[PDB]
Amino acid sequence: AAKNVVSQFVSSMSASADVLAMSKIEIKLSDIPEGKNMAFKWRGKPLFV
Amino acid sequence: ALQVANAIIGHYDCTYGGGAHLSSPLASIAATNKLCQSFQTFNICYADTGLLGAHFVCDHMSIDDMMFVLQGQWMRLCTSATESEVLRG
Amino acid sequence: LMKIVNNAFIDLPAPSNISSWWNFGSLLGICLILQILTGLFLAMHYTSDTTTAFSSVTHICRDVNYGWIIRYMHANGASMFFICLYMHVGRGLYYGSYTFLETWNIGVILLLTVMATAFMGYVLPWGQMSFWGATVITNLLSAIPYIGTNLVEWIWGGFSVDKATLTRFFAFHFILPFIIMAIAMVHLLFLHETGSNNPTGISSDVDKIPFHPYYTIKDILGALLLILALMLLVLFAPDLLGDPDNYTPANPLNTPPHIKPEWYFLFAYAILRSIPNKLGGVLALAFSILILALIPLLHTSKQRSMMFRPLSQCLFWALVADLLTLTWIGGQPVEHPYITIGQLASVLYFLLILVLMPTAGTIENKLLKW
Amino acid sequence: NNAFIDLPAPSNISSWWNFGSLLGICLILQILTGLFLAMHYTSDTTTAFSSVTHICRDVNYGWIIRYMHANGASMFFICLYMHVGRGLYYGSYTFLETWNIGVILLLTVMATAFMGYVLPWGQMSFWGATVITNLLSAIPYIGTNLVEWIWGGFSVDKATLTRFFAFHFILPFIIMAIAMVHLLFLHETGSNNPTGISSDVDKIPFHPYYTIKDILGALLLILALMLLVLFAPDLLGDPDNYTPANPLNTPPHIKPEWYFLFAYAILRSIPNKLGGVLALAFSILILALIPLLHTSKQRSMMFRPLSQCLFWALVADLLTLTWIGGQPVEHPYITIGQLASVLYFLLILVLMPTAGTIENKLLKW
Amino acid sequence: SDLELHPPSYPWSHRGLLSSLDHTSIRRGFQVYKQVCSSCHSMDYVAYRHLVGVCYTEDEAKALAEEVEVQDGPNEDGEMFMRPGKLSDYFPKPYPNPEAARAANNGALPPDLSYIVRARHGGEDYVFSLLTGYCEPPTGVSLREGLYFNPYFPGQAIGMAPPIYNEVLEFDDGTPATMSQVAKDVCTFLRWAAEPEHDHRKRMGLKMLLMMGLLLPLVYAMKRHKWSVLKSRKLAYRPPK
Amino acid sequence: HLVGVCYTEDEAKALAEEVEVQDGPNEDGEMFMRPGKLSDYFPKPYPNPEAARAANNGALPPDLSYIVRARHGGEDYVFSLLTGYCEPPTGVSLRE
Amino acid sequence: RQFGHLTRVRHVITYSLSPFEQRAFPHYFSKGIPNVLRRTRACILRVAPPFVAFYLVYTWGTQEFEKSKRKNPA
Amino acid sequence: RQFGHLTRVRHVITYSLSPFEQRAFPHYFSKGIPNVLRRTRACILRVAPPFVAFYLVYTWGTQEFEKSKRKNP
Amino acid sequence: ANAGDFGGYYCPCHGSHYDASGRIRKGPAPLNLEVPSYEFTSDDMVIVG
Ligand code: HEC
Ligand code: HEM
Ligand code: HEM
Ligand code: HEM
Ligand code: HEM
Ligand SMILES: CCCCCCO[C@@H]1O[C@H](CO)[C@@H](O)[C@H](O)[C@H]1O
Repeated sequence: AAKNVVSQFVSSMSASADVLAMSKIEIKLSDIPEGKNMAFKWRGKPLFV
Repeated sequence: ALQVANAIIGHYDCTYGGGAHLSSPLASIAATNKLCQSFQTFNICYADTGLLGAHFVCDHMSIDDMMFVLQGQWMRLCTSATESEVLRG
Repeated sequence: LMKIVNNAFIDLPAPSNISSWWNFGSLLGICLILQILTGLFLAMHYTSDTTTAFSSVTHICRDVNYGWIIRYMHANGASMFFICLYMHVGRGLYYGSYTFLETWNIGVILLLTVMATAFMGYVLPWGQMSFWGATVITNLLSAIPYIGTNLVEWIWGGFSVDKATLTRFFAFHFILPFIIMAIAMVHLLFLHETGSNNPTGISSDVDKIPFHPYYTIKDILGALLLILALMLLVLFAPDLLGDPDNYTPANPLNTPPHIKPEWYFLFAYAILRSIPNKLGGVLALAFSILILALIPLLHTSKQRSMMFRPLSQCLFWALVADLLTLTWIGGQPVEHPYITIGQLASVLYFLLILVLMPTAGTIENKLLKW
Repeated sequence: NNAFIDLPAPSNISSWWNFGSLLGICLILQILTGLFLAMHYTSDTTTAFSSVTHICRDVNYGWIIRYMHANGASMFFICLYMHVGRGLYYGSYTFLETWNIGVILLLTVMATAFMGYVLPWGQMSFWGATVITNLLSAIPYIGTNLVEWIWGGFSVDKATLTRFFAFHFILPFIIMAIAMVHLLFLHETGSNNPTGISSDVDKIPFHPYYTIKDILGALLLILALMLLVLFAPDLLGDPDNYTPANPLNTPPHIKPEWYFLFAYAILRSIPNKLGGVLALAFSILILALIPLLHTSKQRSMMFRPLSQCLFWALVADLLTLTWIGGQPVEHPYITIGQLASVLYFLLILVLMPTAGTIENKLLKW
Repeated sequence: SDLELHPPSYPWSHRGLLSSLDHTSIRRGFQVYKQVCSSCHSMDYVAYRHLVGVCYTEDEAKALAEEVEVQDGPNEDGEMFMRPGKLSDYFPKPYPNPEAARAANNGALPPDLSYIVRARHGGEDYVFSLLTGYCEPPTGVSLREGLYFNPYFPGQAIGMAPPIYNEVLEFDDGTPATMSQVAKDVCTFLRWAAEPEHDHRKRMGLKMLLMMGLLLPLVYAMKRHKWSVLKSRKLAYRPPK
Repeated sequence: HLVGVCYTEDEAKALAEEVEVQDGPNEDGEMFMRPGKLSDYFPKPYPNPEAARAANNGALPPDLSYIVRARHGGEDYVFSLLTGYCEPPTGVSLRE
Repeated sequence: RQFGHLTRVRHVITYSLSPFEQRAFPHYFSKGIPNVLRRTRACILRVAPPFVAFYLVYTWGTQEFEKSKRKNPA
Repeated sequence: RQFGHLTRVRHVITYSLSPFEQRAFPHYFSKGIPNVLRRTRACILRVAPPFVAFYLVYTWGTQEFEKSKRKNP
Repeated sequence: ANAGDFGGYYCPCHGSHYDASGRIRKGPAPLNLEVPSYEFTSDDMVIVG
């Protein structure tokens, strides 16, 4: 009983279901001039192209 | 072996010259902390049974401490008797 | 580290005969810890802005892992808290435990603080009951002459219940339980000066047993039964003791036609509703709780407990039946014949405590020739 | 009473002994201003920063309560560092229980202030939450899991801000309970004094002597706090936190709150992840080792010249590390910081214990 | 009028204490919400991803989400745009705000349905009765245009026209779409919408009952063991005399 | 906020009315424009930063409510920046 | 309050058995039921009446309420 | 720890005056300054050097830093 | 981007220098910046994830 209870509480702190709903991102390359580092917000973090 | 064990814990009374320095932890604690007037271990034998234990005399406020230390000593002998205290016994 | 954990628990002397009615003190301690634990975890996902409060609660119940069980455990735990509180107070009245004046009066403060705490928590999800409960209860203060209205607006942070209200209520609801915990520790310290009373009302100094292992195991058994009752509610009927109207977001333009208080406030609401006067109802409400502080001064019997007092027992159960009547009436519309039944029940409540019981006490004394 | 009024106290404790009560006052001040700010603060990332500006612009006197809370946190650390310094210098650490609880208190206050700084969700709030929680990622095998669990996701976000408000809200009350335990252990022995010699032959009652002296100290604390709040509320703060959090960009001259600069300098001096984290942890936890490193036959440093010189070298070194923490990771700061970091541990682990032994020799015992 | 007609108790297959929801029925119920109710009622707290592993596979749910266009943006030009829906999107709202909804419904407001079953006394018994209970006004009752007589609605005058009837939609599994069948399935779906934790709490409840059936008598045995020392103790009074 | 600081209540009222702000929904569920009033915040020049960057060759004009507290040097910095534009030194060539 | 300082007791002997030497449920049903029945009987006349009264007031009031909500031919 | 049970003291006499019979600032400046000067001098050699070192390291490092950022250091 | 001693990237938090490949070259970082899964599609587009 303690194991189940404790793990359910601990689990409530892990990423909630909405946070896990991830997908892919499409990026238009013709907008990134040569020499440029473009930053996008993706899956929570910065994505450099 | 029970007699040896009982000799390790021993006996004691307020007139013993030993005091704090007595070898038996029970006698030593009892003397320094004034836990009892006296105590004695015993091994009363009968044909196929007997009474192995101790008797003590103390102030009304020292019974619990006496019992605590006495039982702690039996327990220590069960799990941790040392060669040197056993040779002494 | 040892002592005061111990001589304050392990070798604590306790009566050999306290019954199950003495289990509610530890059950209240457990309800408090439960509320605090589930409360903190809910607070890790709850947001107090009116635009997002209701939403954050549905997010807890729908998307946070096990968020639903923590939420319904908190909601139903508040109900268990009151069931235990009322059993605890009843035990005290029946057995004359109130003669421990300090312990008793601190207890009265504890009851009031838990009521205020539960009130504020109910406001947090910002559903319809949340909003109108915040409106009505804070307005009780408007009965205070000269400054009443000013006090209300100050509490609200404006001219009506709004964002400022919800945000401060989250803060008040957050800290109050910890204050309750400190008050309860004082509750216990005063009790330890005397030790517990027992079913007979007779000193038990000639027959004490150590709290451990006798009451430690008995309290654990009680704790298991409390958890069973709680989980029967959480897992099989989580909304049974709740109100459907709070599943509707707050609407400041419309008060639901059959609005009614949380079940544990129904008896007091019935009493207030029975008096067709603003100040009069507020005073009757306040007095319905504060009268508990008067019980000790109303004790007339030569005996502490009601165990050996037949007449007092009959009146005691009439009081309980009466509170049950007021609870039922509080759930009914303000129509005939409920308006009259409630007024009689309200009058009967104060009559039993202020007049009938003290009188039964004296009569019993006479019958025993002292 | 007897926990205050007739509490026996040394007749000679100095102003260095005023910081304990001042810490109590800093704690009460933070709790009072904190609760009032919590009455108007909202923890959703969409509205946190906004609610703080709302407090400062529209809540009656919201600005003074806010800046008193921000600057109060700085006063808290000034007092904490003075309090610890007094303890090291006078050998107060020999009161082991009191001292170790004190170490727990320091760590809890640090953790508490860290989380509060995240609440306004400005740039420093966001990157501080990122960096500090990531310290846990140095833990082998499960480190990364612990971080995501703390964050409630794969990066600092809403879930993080909301739980941090809750943690920051309750921790100070826990600190208060721990501080009461701190005092209870102290009361078993009573206070140490500048001489390090038992003062049982000359005790005076806490009231009225130290009650009035503590009040005078409290007045000076309030003056320092209000000089900051009314004349320079941003002096000890960072301009970058007036910029809302931007997860796509870490400010180029990002630096920690001033009271964390020395530790940050130490971590930055080691070009290894686990090594830097271990040095950081150790720079604080080493306080727990001080008692075991005491070699002197005397408790206080009052009568120990060599020990005093090394003590001030340690303070000057922490001042050096504080300065370095505020400078870019460039030459010659990289090397000065490495030397200062090494000197810190060397003074505590080797030079001071050695000075203690030499002094004993010179006194012939 | 102020007279009230309370709903009877239908024997829902999820009514029992250990009875789970019928997931095929949840699935058909979603088709009803989608095909019929969604044009006027929002369901703001349910997303396509919530359907996965409940009544649709991940791919089916994705396909369902892509059947709609949702607003997103800003793009790099600072403008909003439309895109096919995805699992993380919440069910599309039929109106931008309550004012618009009222405008589109003769002034009445179709409430959000995410919690309708928990937000109404009688729950699905009430909703099923309302949907299948429209009838002619009794003699002497005349409703303003825009209102329909429904004995189960408070006051009996509702702003919603009968929304379902035989063949109002076709089910993916060929189930005959009679009005009562459609009502029964949408209600089952609405129960799940209001209480997605429904099946899990009951499974847990079963485990809780079994564990208590074990722990309660065992702890009780432990209680009696310890207490036996006292329960069988014997006293004797031997005063000097 | 300008009232009693640098403008009277009526002057500020007139200032607010010089602009149109969005409000709504009305009873038809639609948004509409109206003259500004004292409770309105200063109008934003762009609906979002993307539109701002787009309108400014990719650079983002920061919000100015806290710019002085958000920059080392405060107004000394801002004054120096505004009055300090000059030709690039020899050897420096900036992108358009 | 501590054992050793509660009160004065003289001439009382107490005999007890180790829990390992005895049954935890001696005559549980054979003697427990009779005792439950006895306890129940001893209190019923003090506990039940008020609740019966409640039941009567409850049923009477509820019925009177429904009756008042109908068929009033005028 | 309570007065009455702290420690053993014999043959010590203590004479005191009521605060109402005496000055609160006797020779405040006339004797206070000399004492401050004495205390300041007695510690300076132990306190100041490390801070002087800090100052030197501080000025040296800062200058070295600037010099390194230009064409001709 | 474009800072540090390798014309790659410079992390201002504790001085980690990366090259234009995202590889860690100097400082306390233990690993090269993560390379996510991606595929170059039609047009001049890249889908990451
Ligand atoms: C628009 C053309 C509608 C369709 C299609 C359906 N509903 Fe509806 N419903 C509509 C309105 C405007 C209202 C408001 C009625 C009022 O007078 O307030 C409603 C209301 C409901 C309710 C709430 C009833 C209550 O007790 O308040 C329910 C339970 C309801 N509607 C359910 C529902 C379902 C499940 C539908 C698809 C089968 C459905 N409605 C269609 C407008 C419209
Ligand atoms: C948060 C609320 C409360 C907690 C946590 C609490 C806890 C306790 C505990 C642990 C005990 C000892 C065990 C027991 O006898 O039950 C006790 C005893 C007692 N409590 Fe409370 N209590 C609470 C509320 C109250 C209230 C509301 C009252 C009465 C107005 C009250 C009155 C008493 C009294 C008089 C006793 C003595 C009981 C006796 O020995 O007969 N308590 N309580
Ligand atoms: C005496 C203890 C407590 C009581 C009686 C209590 C009571 C309540 C009640 C009745 C509600 C409304 C439940 C509902 O949604 O229907 C509530 C909500 C809430 N409580 Fe508590 N509470 C207690 C302690 C705490 C503590 C200590 C915290 C947080 C540190 C807390 C946090 C919350 C939160 C976040 C909510 C909103 C979410 C929700 O509605 O479930 N509570 N509380
Ligand atoms: C929330 C933080 C803290 C509070 C409220 C606090 C409070 C106190 C108080 C009230 C005193 C007595 C007055 C004094 O001598 O200063 C004291 C003494 C002391 N504290 Fe703390 N403390 C805190 C943190 C710490 C820390 C971080 C340390 C050291 C790591 C510590 C170590 C000690 C020691 C050793 C003493 C005995 C001092 C002596 O008698 O010389 N304290 N503390
Ligand atoms: C050990 C005591 C405490 C410390 C050291 C502390 C420290 C801090 C720090 C450093 C900040 C950042 C301030 C800023 O720059 O804006 C903060 C923010 C805040 N603190 Fe605390 N705090 C303490 C206690 C509390 C308590 C008890 C509460 C509330 C119950 C609280 C409520 C807040 C709130 C709501 C904010 C956000 C608004 C703001 O940034 O001013 N704090 N705290
Ligand atoms: C333990 C069983 C107590 C009786 C449960 C009834 O509970 C009541 O149900 C009503 C709906 O019928 C709710 O509106 C009300 O708030 C609730 O307290």
